[PDB]
Amino acid sequence: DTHAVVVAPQRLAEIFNAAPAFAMPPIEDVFYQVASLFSTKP
Amino acid sequence: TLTRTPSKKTKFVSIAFQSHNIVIVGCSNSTICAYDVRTGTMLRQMTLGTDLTGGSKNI
Amino acid sequence: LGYVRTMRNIAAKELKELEERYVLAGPKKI
Amino acid sequence: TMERFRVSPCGRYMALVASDKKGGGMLNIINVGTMQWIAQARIDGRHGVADFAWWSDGNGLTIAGRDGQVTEWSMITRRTVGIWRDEGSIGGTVMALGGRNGPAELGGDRWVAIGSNSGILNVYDRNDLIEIRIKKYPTPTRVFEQLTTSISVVAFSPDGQLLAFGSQHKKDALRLVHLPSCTVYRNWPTEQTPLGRVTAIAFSSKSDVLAVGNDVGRVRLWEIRG
Amino acid sequence: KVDVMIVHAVALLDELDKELNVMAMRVKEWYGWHFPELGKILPDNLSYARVVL
Amino acid sequence: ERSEYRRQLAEYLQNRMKAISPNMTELIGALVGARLIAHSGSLVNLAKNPGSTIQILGAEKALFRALKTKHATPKYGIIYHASLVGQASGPNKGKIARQLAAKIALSVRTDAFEDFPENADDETRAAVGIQARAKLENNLRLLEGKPLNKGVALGPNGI
Amino acid sequence: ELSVRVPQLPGPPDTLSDWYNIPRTNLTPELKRDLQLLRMRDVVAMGKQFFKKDNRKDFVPEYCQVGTIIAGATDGVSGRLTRKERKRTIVEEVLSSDSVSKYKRKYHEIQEHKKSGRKGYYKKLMAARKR
Amino acid sequence: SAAWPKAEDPALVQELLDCVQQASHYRQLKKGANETTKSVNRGTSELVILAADTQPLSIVLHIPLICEEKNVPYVYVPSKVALGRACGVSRAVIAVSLTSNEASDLNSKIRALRDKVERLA
Amino acid sequence: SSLAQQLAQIAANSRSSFNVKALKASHSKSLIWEPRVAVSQTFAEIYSQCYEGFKELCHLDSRFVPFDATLFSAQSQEVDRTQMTAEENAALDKRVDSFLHLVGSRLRLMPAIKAVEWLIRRFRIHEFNTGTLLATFLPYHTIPAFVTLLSILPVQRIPIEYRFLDPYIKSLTPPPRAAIVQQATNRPDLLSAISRYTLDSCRAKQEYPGLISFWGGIMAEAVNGMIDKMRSGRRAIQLENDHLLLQQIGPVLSEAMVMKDVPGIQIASYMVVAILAAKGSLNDNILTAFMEQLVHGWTVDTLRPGLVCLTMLAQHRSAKQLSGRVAKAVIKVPDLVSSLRDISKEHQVDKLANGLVLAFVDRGDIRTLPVINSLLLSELLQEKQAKVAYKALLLAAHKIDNIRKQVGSALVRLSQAEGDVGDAIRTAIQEVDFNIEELELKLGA
Repeated sequence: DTHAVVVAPQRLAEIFNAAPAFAMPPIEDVFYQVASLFSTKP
Repeated sequence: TLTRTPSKKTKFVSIAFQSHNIVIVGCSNSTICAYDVRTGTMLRQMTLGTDLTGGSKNI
Repeated sequence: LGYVRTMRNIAAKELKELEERYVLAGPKKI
Repeated sequence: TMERFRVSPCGRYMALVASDKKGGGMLNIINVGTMQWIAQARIDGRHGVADFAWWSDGNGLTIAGRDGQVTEWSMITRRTVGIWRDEGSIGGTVMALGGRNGPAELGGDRWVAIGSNSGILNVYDRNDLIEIRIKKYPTPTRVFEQLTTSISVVAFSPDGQLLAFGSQHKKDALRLVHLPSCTVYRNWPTEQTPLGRVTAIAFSSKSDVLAVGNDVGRVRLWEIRG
Repeated sequence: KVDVMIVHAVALLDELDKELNVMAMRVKEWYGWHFPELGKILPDNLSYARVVL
Repeated sequence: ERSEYRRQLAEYLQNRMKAISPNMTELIGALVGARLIAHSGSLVNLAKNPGSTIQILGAEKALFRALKTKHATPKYGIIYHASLVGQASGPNKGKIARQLAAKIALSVRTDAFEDFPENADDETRAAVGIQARAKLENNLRLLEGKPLNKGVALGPNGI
Repeated sequence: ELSVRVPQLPGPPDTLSDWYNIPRTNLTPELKRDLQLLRMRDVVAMGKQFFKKDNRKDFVPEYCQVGTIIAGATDGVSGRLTRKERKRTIVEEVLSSDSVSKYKRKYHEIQEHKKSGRKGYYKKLMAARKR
Repeated sequence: SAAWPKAEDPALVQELLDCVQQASHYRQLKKGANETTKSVNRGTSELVILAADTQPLSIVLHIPLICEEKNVPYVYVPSKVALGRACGVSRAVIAVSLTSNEASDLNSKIRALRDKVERLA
Repeated sequence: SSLAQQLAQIAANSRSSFNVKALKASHSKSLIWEPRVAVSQTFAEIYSQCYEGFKELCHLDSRFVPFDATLFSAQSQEVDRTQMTAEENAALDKRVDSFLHLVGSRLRLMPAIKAVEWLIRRFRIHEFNTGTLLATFLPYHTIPAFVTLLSILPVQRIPIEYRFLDPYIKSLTPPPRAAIVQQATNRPDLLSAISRYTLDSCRAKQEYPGLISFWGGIMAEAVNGMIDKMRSGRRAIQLENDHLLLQQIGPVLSEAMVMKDVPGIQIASYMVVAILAAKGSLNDNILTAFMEQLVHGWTVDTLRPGLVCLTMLAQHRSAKQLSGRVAKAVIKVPDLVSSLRDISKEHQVDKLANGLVLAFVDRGDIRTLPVINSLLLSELLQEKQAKVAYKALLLAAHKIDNIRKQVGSALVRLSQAEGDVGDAIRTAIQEVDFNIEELELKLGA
């Protein structure tokens, strides 16, 4: 059985603050970064 | 000289080898130390309690 | 504290030089 | 003395720490039904045995001594299964041991939590001790450094979901920790939660009620609801 | 690897910057008798020496 | 001709600095690294310095004047003309000077005492410098992206 | 060609526009000693050279700049201070000059004239009465 | 490896960390590699304890050179986290340096402890 | 001072200048030129420079040619916006909002900045369309052009949602993403305004990846901070906070999940749904609503991100089975099991695969048997999930009243499976205590 994923918001703020809105990686790559951050795999 | 104890009051009273590289020494401060001869290191310090039959707490 | 540390470094160097000069001025041998 | 003891969860045995420190502590193990000595488990330390805990199946026991050495000692073979070290503990103070679905040959308890005299409480997943060989230097699942004074009480939930650990020497120094996530709950206790100087804690049998008793002599009860 | 070349090369670099600045100012005053407005047009002394060339 | 020789001397200084100390060259660059080696005398003589010393190498006149007259000491020395302390502005300049001097002390100790199997690529010989520069640029952009103070937004009435 | 501007919107003058930008006085303690010396330069040359009595309430001007005489090309054997006489301030030059004993002599004459009858005199009179 | 005056005996390691904790309460302790280097260079340092669990071990290897030049005893403990929460820090401290004064029970403990370190060497 | 308050509201609501110094200041506010030059500029000079800029923009992109006729016209040199009626002003506002949505993609370029300078210096867009102009410059909040727009903006003309910008107008520095995100978590109006701007652009198909990445990042971090605020521990307050979060979010995600033509905003809405399903402990019916709309919404371009977000949504549910249409469109998915192995290398697809097998078994259709066989031999389920799935398959075989031929073929293949799945299936046979050979010879005879 699983629970709710706990993630400190500074990591997600680093994910999005790595670059400006223009000249950011494409949204598939940023989605895989956010999903691997919120993935509950040990 | 392989090693020496930190406490100067530790006297080595008996010695016997478990294998080719592991030396088991008894001491006067209630310990049985198990040194390793090649690097001179210490595997484990077995200990024994007080003697509760008389005085002289160090076995 | 910073001022006392600099003055202590200077005074320790003076003590080392003066003790070296005092030893150089003035059952040992078997 | 007979002050510190632990009865096994099966109820058959009871272990008493023998008051003989001398660089290593022993504890005499007594059959409960006949009140007779049946075994003795001796560990090497500096001041003896900080705490210990029976395994959940009831056979062995894990003895955490002072100066960091923790020892799993079985009852079947009646000698030491293994010795490992808490991470950087300059001296242990308390230990607790809980959960389910752990390693089958180490009692079947999942989590061990060891609180030192500095204030730091390490929580280890006991499936990470098995390398029967025990790793001599396991790494913690989580190191809790929230409390600043020495950890005096530690208690797992009987279903193995909560972990309450507290220090006596500060007013309202008690924290409550989820498992397996190992996250300190931030909404409780608050600034105005009347804990006191926490001396003993106890979870209920269905783990619905936390009881906290302080140094003044007042028990207070909290329903746990998820 | 030895660093005596590092300390000698950076002392040489500082002295070369000083001597190059003074020789460039000297060729500015030395060609300003024949063409003075070039020193106001070109403030970069390397390009000034290149134009004098 | 003097300018052409000075340019090739700068290129030689860069190549010799990437040969000697790849970590520090990956941190601050060859010219500021050569200035630090010059003031300390040698690489193993720079490596015995604390990070607070490497912060104010070169600003020693103002440092000892301030220490002897109980003034406020200088915030940085040779480190000011590096790249990574020049992007900051305000007090974040002094904060980045502290952090950069500490990472320079670590990188100089690594480049002066660590051994390598001699079939070691430069990309793994400058590993501490690469990691320290990436972490330090992240800390710089956090310090620069610290937001300003909130205020009460007032209407035309003053309400 | 034509770029977005940089918006740069966020008392007494710093430099005088009519006097080729003399900077405002950084009123250091050494410059304050120098300005006190300049208002007391009649006393420094002890009567050998008197000066124009300019006595404002504030001796520190608003705009100053501490400079050094370089060189007259016509005179360079005796109109040139040597290396052991080119000092940092003006007060250091006054102290390195002579007649410091003359200042001390005049100061001790003033001190005797001002201790002439004040309170040690009355302590001595009271002791001579009590004896 | 390069940590040759290693303190491997756990009794001696416990004695070293207990004296570190007592000096930390006496405020007679310098924590960190830079502060340790400053105390050893200034010569106020009586004993210096490095840690061998440093992941680049070469960032504390300069302190053996200054201790060989200034004749102070240095020793290596196993765990930097143990050294850190022995000082009372809640961080990992890789080098610590404990100083001396005029008259203390702590100074007597320092003299006995550097005698034990000289027994290791 | 009630009269001074009424007159202050009148003076703030007034729009046209009425004295010469006010006209000179309002004409002085510009993007490109400094104020000392921009005071003394007629509307022929500005139109010449900014029409060169619009000629460059109209040669770059094709769709500026209606604005060539209506906004950048030689007659539009002369039109005063404050002298036309309310419907003329509203139609001009619609034309300006359409141009700003169109020009938002190229706004780092000096032609587009010259065109925006024409709108600002003729139609006074910084005073009359402050919302759309500030929203279209918000994805570029790290640039000096945003610093200049922030400099020339009037203070009381900004909407209430963008009043975090006041210290960045008092000290001319670009605001950070931390400030924008923190005001988005605190105010629902700013998040609704950003999402409304980008959805109103994306319905007109004038999207660009900078805007899509901007909105996706700020709604992700805003939903993150909003969940961390909404969490309370009290049951009724966390129920009401989950309801308020869904009522503030639901229209935006319900449109951006099924916007088929814009796969970038679809993937960004998938990112927001993944954060909302992982971190916020929601209910099973809400998660089936999200899964059903994602299943209705995907394309081929967002199929693998949709499957990642579907694994997270199905993993964080308390129920065991999927609600129908989810399993129907995952039947329609081309390479299900190989894609799920590529996801299960990083994401733990077990509960999705278990619910998929149960929802396929609950169908009496017999065109799902290759998918059931592949999902069973996949090594994706656990031993208990595989055992209860095979038990439900044999119970469906007992419940059926051809069909049984394909069922028995699948059952004999699953019994003669090779590895640990076959071990667990034969163990499931041994614990349901029913013989293989009965149905074996029944289907073989």
